[PDB]
Parts: sequence; structure tokens; C-alpha cells
Amino acid sequence: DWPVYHRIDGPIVMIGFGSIGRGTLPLIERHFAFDRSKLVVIDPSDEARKLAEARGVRFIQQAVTRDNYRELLVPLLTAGPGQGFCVNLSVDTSSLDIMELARENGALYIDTVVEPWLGFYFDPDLKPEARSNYALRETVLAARRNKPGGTTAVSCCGANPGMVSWFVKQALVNLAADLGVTGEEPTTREEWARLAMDLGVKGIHIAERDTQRASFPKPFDVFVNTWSVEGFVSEGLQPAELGWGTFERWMPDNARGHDSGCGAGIYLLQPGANTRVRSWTPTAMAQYGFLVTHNESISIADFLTVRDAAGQAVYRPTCHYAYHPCNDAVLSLHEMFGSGKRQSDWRILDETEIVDGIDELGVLLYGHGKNAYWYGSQLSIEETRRIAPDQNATGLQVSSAVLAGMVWALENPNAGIVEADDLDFRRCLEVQTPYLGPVVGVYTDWTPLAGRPGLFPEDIDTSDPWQFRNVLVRD
Amino acid sequence: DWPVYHRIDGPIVMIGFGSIGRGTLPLIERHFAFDRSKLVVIDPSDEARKLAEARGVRFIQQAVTRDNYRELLVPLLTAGPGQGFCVNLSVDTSSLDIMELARENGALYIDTVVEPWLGFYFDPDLKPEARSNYALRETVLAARRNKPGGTTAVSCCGANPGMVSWFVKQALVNLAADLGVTGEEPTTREEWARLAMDLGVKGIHIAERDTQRASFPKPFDVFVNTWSVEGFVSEGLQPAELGWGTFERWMPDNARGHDSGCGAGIYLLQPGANTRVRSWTPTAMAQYGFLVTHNESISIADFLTVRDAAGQAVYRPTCHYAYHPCNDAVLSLHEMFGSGKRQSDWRILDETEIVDGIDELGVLLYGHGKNAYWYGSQLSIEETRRIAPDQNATGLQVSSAVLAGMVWALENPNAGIVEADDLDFRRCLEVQTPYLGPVVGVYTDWTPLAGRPGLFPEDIDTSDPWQFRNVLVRD
Ligand SMILES: NC(=O)c1ccc[n+]([C@@H]2O[C@H](COP(=O)([O-])OP(=O)(O)OC[C@H]3O[C@@H](n4cnc5c(N)ncnc54)[C@H](O)[C@@H]3O)[C@@H](O)[C@H]2O)c1
Ligand SMILES: NC(=O)c1ccc[n+]([C@@H]2O[C@H](COP(=O)([O-])OP(=O)(O)OC[C@H]3O[C@@H](n4cnc5c(N)ncnc54)[C@H](O)[C@@H]3O)[C@@H](O)[C@H]2O)c1
Repeated sequence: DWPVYHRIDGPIVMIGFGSIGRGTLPLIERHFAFDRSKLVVIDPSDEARKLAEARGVRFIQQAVTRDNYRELLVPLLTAGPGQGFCVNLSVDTSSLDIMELARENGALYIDTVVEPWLGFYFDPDLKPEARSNYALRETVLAARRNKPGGTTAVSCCGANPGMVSWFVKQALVNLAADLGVTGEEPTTREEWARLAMDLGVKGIHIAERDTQRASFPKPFDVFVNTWSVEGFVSEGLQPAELGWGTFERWMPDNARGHDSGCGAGIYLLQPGANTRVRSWTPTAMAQYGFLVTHNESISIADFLTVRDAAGQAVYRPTCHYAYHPCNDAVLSLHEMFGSGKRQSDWRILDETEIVDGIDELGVLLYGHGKNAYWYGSQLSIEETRRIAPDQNATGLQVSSAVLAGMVWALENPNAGIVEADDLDFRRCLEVQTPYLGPVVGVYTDWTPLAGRPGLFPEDIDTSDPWQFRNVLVRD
Repeated sequence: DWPVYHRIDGPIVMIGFGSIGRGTLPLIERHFAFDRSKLVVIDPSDEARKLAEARGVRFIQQAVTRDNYRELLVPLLTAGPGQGFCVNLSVDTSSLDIMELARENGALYIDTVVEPWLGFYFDPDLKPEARSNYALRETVLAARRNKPGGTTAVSCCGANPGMVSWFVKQALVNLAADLGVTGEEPTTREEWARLAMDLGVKGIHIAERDTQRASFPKPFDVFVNTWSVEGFVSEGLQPAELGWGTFERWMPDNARGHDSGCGAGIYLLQPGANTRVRSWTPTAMAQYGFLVTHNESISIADFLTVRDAAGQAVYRPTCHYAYHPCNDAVLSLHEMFGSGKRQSDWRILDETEIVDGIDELGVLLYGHGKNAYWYGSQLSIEETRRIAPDQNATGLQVSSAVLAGMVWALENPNAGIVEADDLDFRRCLEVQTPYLGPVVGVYTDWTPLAGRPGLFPEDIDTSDPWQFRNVLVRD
């Protein structure tokens, strides 16, 4: 039957019961030993309350805010004598403040994004740099430096960011094998970075194609997606952002860097969900993706950075998202950006409203001796329905990663603040793999210069096909 | 008891029996009186043959080519007893050559596009300038200068190009009436140009939104559209092209002009169907359109040019297409450009496969004292089904414009080569209006700087919202 990995001894407080909370609850119930009365869900929504009541789970209908979070969460995180687990799956809440609260009260923590308090983004005097995921991430790195060790808190452990960090490692191992590079698999960050450098990985796309299709035609003035509409829109309006590789020789005139921090990233002064890049996945083959900002674009490039004695980077891969969302979401973006406003209404596709499709989510490592290698999941909606309730394929990749992260945290409860790149990738993938459908690695001869130049002249660098100059779509 | 407009005392030869041919034939049968055996349809397609045969239509299965066109068409067009009519609704045939042949033999002619012989649109030595609609239109204008007068031949009389030229004239009249710039209705080209100048019309979008939705999901690797896929892809891969107004103070670095010809146009060194512009229609409100090249963009701007004594343009409007095609075609374009190749298959939406929706097609005159005014048709699929068989709402707007052009040519059969702009707009709209559903004029306060600048800096011109600099999408 289903494996039970650990006993949870304290309260489980799930913040948020949207598409991911709903998918994660049944996995938590399935894979951990605890009395159900120990778990409670907090979410302000009436729809969420109704679903919770049908599922027989404790529910508190409240919005967690900067003004109430200490008063509200401390009693819940500290109920009884066991160590609790805060599972944060919300929007509009500060990941940093909640995480720090959990740690100071001895509870484990996990989330899937570095989220700021409601109001952060539409503040009048917020500079574009301050709206970046690089800056949000630096607040978490800062917290780690300020309080080393202590109770484990896992930042950004969803599908992406999260799982894709584990795929990068598995892909590096596979590439090393296929290129005839033999030796000890790496066990430290410095060794992972050197492996990437040695293999000649110039960069990495988080290369995703969602083919889930709805049982109804897209309504006008409704934003449709397979996961958070609020979350997608929020990240889509942040600056286009990327981990910036040492091999790059060109950047747009509207690119900018950062004065402080780890140094791994740049951003563009334009929204990521309206920025296209040339990418590839096995089912899609050549496609456009959107350059949406994501924590892993920075965290993976930072993680795989090799520095010299002086502390300067000698190697770092480029890393960014190349997202082709579901058809209705592509239409929803076209509608949003063309109108200049958010749609009147929105909805997230339920599994019962999906006629077919997969969430093809993987990592595309390029520039090495086999040109490009894609490693990841081809999870279908049909498989998802069989193996995990109350979610679509997009949801299951995320919720199963949260599960893997929780397993790791309970097995390593005094690791301090950690990112998915800090977790044991094999253990995490061992826990996750049952929920990923086919996981495959395939090589391709495709490059961003495929079929170029064509009818019209373009600004391309023919000496090096993988340069960002060739990837970025100039509109 | 639909009205009959004219007797036709000679052969009617329809070249092409695709989406438009299938919608046009029943209107011809409805509105003209002729020996029914005098009509014949020529198309190489097996699908076209089976359709025609199941309806008792006289059919020749052949491709009209550079090699066979004289031998094939002369006998059909001159079969008598009186003057024939060549109705060209094909792809991959030369409009110019067929039109000149019909004229040499005294047959009336009509088409909906200036099309070249097969093979034109890919050459080792075809410069982008020579692929432009401006250049193709210059061959028609040259033909007219070469042989003035004679038998009427109507160039580019579909919905757009075609009907929209009549809409521009009606809109100019309406604007004037609303603003009391009233007087004699213009009767000459120069008077129309001066009315546009006196109203302060800085430019015109052919502003279209197709909301027809398919009853089936978007198939992978199939291009879907509501009219010719071959035709749409062809124009979509031509350079983005526009009539270029005297008020414009900026153009892209990749813009180019022409050494000769009417002087009314420029082109961009990029594909039109991958070029976005900010536009507006009544149902969509603010939307993106694609800057797809079209004959009317040049013909309307040329028609409304005012010249001083020396002969240089002192006034001309900007004019271009701002096309939001149906949801499935938007996705088809994203797929084609992202993949860098044409899909393996294609499908035109039949009326029976459309859930609901309209083809909202009009002209948006901007820059004048009332900011912006949209005039056009909001024909629904439901109304289309009640009034005309075998077509969707896109098709009916085109087929009814061909009907109107045919009526005009029969009424004025010695007018020489003529464009839509040369026809009597009131008579054509009288004929066409029963097939257009609601035809409305709407003012708006929208401009291309609505909501700008916003979260990010952009190169905009705040002194004049309507500058192309502000319309063109440059992320
Ligand atoms: N790493 C990844 O792979 C990944 C993937 C998907 C989603 N996400 C992120 O995970 C989070 C959840 O995604 P989702 O699809 O479930 O979103 P969702 O929009 O479906 O649900 C969000 C929930 O948060 C609740 N909420 C809003 N404000 C709150 C508050 N102040 N306190 C408590 N709850 C509040 C809402 O009522 C809602 O039920 C989002 O932040 C999203 O960006 C990450
Ligand atoms: N002005 C406008 O508003 C407008 C609107 C729609 C279409 N169009 C144009 O009208 C034309 C027809 O459109 P459609 O939607 O019917 O296209 P379609 O692609 O449905 O049909 C084209 C037909 O032409 C036939 N054909 C191909 N090669 C031929 C040849 N060598 N000789 C004879 N026939 C040949 C094909 O077999 C096909 O049946 C196209 O050129 C299109 O671009 C103009």
C-alpha cells in the first residue's frame, strides 16, 4: 500500500486551501501518521470552507495578515507537546515573517514561493529592482545568515521552484554518464557547480508545456489557468528575470543588475508574462515560452556558481523559465496584456473540467557535447485522477514536491533555513516519483538558431547558437 | 423573395471553391438571373469537387497555372452569348494576369486579393520590398495606366480589403455630420481626401475582433481559422505593412520605404502576423491586434492623400490592419511562429462547429476632435445562419462584398480596372447591408496611452497618444 514515511507529533497548520492546499492535504493524510484532529486549515474563502467541511477537516476562516499573524498562529503552531509543521500554501502572506515565527516557536515550515504581505506590489514607490524575486530571495538568505542552524524551514519547495532543482542534479548525473565523465557523484555545492562547469553546461531552461485542455470554451473576460490565477498574474507582472551565465556576451538595453546579494541574476524592465523566449520540450518540440520570474532561475544559477580565490565568478550557467502554459492561459495573457486590465472574473480548471493533457515540466540543459538534454515529468491528467484526489496534473507536481520536502524536513529537523537545492535530491525524488508519471531524459539537436536566419534579417549571433541574444524574442 | 439585381447573359466562371467560393455561389444564385447552366466552378481540390457535385454544380477539377490559364480560361469566358464574369476566389493564381486576360476577352472580373503565381513567396533572390502588398498593388496600378478604361475589373473587393473602404467613406460622412463639417457629399477622390484632412483624421485602424469560438478543442499541430489558412499564413509571413501618415514623427529602425509608386506606404522587416499593435473595438474594448499587411492599408492612405501645387503630400492618414483573429487562430499563430514552421494540417471552422460569436469588423478613425470612432459590422453566427447558407460570419462579410462588387460592375461595366475605393459606396452598402447584421458607429475615449506609463518605463510620446510609436508593441 502507500508508504508512511514518518509520524508527525505536533499540530499541522496549513495556510491556504486553494488548488495546491487541496491537492496537498490528501497526500499529507496518506503518507504521515497523526490523528486528524492535529491538522487545521486556515483560509478566508467561503468556497474553501465548504470543501474543507466536505472533506472532514478542521477549518478556520480567517485571512492571515501582518496585523494578526503572531496572535493567530502562535497558539496553533504550539498546541500540545510535539513539534508542529506549518505548511504555507497561500497568497498575500509574508513567507519570511511566517517562517521566522515558526522557527522561533520550534515548528517546521515549508512553502512554495517567497511571497510578500498583501500590498507589497502596488505600493507607489517600489522600484522595479525591489519587485524582483532576486530581492525577495535575498531577504531569506539574509535571515539564514542572521540565525544559522535551528529548526528546519524549507523555502520554495514546489514543482518549480522546488522539484526542478532535483531534476538539475539528476540531469547532471545522467549527462556525466552519457558523456563518459566518470567519478564520485557530487556531495557538496562546490562539487555540483564544478560538475556543471566541467560538462560545459552553458545554461538551463526550466522548459515547460502544459497541454491540459478544458471541457468548455474559454469565456470572454475570464482568466483561466490550471493553478493560482492570482499567483500567476502576480509573478507575470514582475520583471522578466534570469540567472545570468558567464558565457553570455549580450543583454538587452533594458537589462539591469543588482548592487548587492549573491550576484547571480539580472532582470528586464518589462513584465515576464509578456516576454517570449525560444525553447523546446519533447512533446512540444520547438516552442515559445514566457520569461516569467521564478525563484529557481536565481537559486540554481547561484548554486552552480564556481568562484576564484578573489571571490569572482569564473563559471555560472544562465538559468530561466521558458513557460508555455495551457491554451486557455495563453489566451488569458493575450487578453490581459492587450486590455491593460485584469479580467472581471477567473477560474482554475478542476480535474472534472479537463478533457485531456499533460503538464510536461523539466529542465533543458544546453551547450554541452550533446547539445541539449531535457529531463523531467510528463504527468497526464488521467494518471493524476487515479493516484491523487482533488487536483489536476499541474497541482500534483507541486503537492507531491511539498510532500517530499516535508519528508526531508522531518528526517532533518535541525537544518535551518534551506532551499530545494540544499535538499538530498535522491531522497526527495524517491518520495516524489510515484506522482510524476513518466520521467524521461531526451537529447535534441534543436538550437535557438534552428531555421534562422529566414525571410527577414535579425540580430543573431551565429558563432554561438545558445546565446540569450538568439533565445529572446524581439517583438 | 430576395431581390434580384441584374440579368447575366453570359458565362460565370468561379475560380476557387473554398470557404469564400462556397459562401458566394448561393448569393450569386439568389441575386442574379441567368441560364443556370452558364455557371462553372474551377478548383483542383477533391474536397471541392465532392462538395460541388453533391449540389449539382458544374465543376472542372484543375489548377489554374501560368502554363494553362490562357488555354483553360479563354474558351470558358468567351462562350457567350453575352459578356461573362470571372469571379476569382482562389489562392496561388495571379490576379493581375487573370484580370488582364478577362479584360482582353471582354469579361467582367472580380477578386478579393492581389495574389501572385505559386512560387512567388519563396525565392533565393526576392527582396522583402518585392514581397510587399505595396509592390503587388503597383503592378495593378501600372496595368491601369497602361490600358485605361475598357471592361470593368474589380481588384480587392472582399470584406477587407473591400467593404472597409465603403465604411471609411460612411464614417467620414458621419464624423462630419456629428461635427457639422457638413457640405456637399464628396464626389471626387480629392474631395474625400480633403474631408479627412479637414476633420483632422490622423489615422485609421482596420479594427477587427473575431469572437467565433470552436466547439472542439485546439488540436496540436493544426492551424485553425475561420477563413483561408493558406491565405492567412501567406499574408502573415509578408512584411508588416502600413499606409504612413503625415502626422507620424517616429518609425522603427527596421522600417523601410519604396523608391517608386504612390508613396503612401512603409514596411517593417519582420512578419506582420508576429507584430502586435494596440487597438480597440466596441465588444473587445482595448485589445492587441496583429499588424498584418493588407491592400487597403495602402489603398485607403493613397486615396485620402492631399497634395499641394508642387505635388508633394501635405496630408495623408496612417492606415493599417489591427487584427484580433479567433481564439483558435491566435493559438495557431503562437504555435507556428514558436515552432518556426507551418503546422502539418489545417482546418477552417464550419458554421456548424461554431458555438457562438461574431466577426466584429470596422474602421477606427482617430486623432480628430472626438478622439476615436469605430464604424462597422457586428454580424453574429446566429444571424448568418438565418440569412445565408454554407458559411460562417467571416465568410458572409466577404461573400456579400463580392456580391456588391459584382452588382456594381454589372451596373458600370466600362469602368476599367478599379479598386474598392473607386466604387460608389452607397450603392455597394445598400446591396451588402442585409448581410451585415448590426452596423454601428461608436465613439470612445480610449487611446494607445491608456494606463501608460505603468509599472515599467517605456519609450512613449506623451504629446500625441496616437503616434505609431505608442501603438506598436515593443516589449
Ligand atoms: N513552486 C511552484 O511550483 C508553485 C506552483 C503553483 C503554485 N505556487 C504558489 O503556491 C501558492 C498556492 O497556489 P494555489 O494554486 O493554491 O493558489 P490559489 O489562488 O488556488 O489559492 C490561494 C489561496 O490563498 C488563500 N488566501 C489568500 N489570502 C490569504 C491570507 N491572507 N491568509 C490565508 N490564506 C489566504 C485564498 O483564499 C486561496 O484559497 C501560490 O502562492 C502560488 O504562487 C507555487
Ligand atoms: N478581402 C477579404 O476580405 C478576404 C477575406 C477572406 C479571404 N480572402 C481571400 O480570398 C481567397 C479565398 O479565400 P478562402 O477562404 O475561400 O480560401 P480557401 O483556402 O478556403 O480556398 C482556396 C481554394 O483555392 C483553390 N486553389 C488552390 N490553387 C488553385 C489554382 N491554382 N487554381 C484554382 N483554384 C485553386 C483551393 O483548392 C481552395 O479550394 C484567398 O485568396 C483569400 O486570401 C480575402
